Amino acid sequence: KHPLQNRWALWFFKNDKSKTWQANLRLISKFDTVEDFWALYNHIQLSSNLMPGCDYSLFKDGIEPMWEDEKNKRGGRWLITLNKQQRRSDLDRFWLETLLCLIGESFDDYSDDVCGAVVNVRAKGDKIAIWTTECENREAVTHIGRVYKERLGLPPKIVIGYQSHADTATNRFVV
Amino acid sequence: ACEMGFFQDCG
Ligand code: NA
Repeated sequence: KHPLQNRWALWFFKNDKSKTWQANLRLISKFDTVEDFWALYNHIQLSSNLMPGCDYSLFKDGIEPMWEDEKNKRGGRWLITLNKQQRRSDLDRFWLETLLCLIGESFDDYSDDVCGAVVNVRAKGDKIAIWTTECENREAVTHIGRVYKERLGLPPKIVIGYQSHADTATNRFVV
Repeated sequence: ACEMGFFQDCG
C-alpha cells in the first residue's frame, strides 16, 4: 500500500426532501493510501449514475463539508460548469481527475490551501469544484486554478471562475 | 440553493 500525504473523507448527500440535510448527509469512509482510494472509488456509484440533486465530496480529514467550517469560512471554490450533453463524456473522467489532483497533492507548494472537492449532479447541468482555504491568497488560488484547468484539459474559451463562499452564501478570479 | 457545502438553504 502506497501512503498519501493526507487522510481524506468521502461524503455523499442524498436528495430526499422527506428527511433533514443532516439525515441525508453521510460520511462513507476515510482513506490514506492510493489502493484504499481506488478500492473505495470502484465500490461507489459513478457521479454520472447518481439520482438528480445528489452530491459527492472529498475533504481532508477534520474539515467538514460545509463553508461555515473554519478551514472553508474565508475560502472559495474553482467551479467547473458541465452542460446536460457532457455527462456521459466528461463528468466521471473530470471528477476522477479532480480526486487524483487532491490525493496526488498536484498543486505543488499551494496544496495546503486545498480543503476538498465537490461534484453536484443536477438535471439543469452538473458542477465540479475544488475548495480552497483562503480566497485572499492570490498566488495560491491562481496557481490551483491554472494547474486544475490544465489537468482537465479545458480549452481557453471555457472560462472557469473562483467564488468566495461568502459571496455564494449571499468571480474573484478566472482562468 | 440546496447542495453539499451550503445546507442553510436546504431547510
Ligand atoms: Na464495482
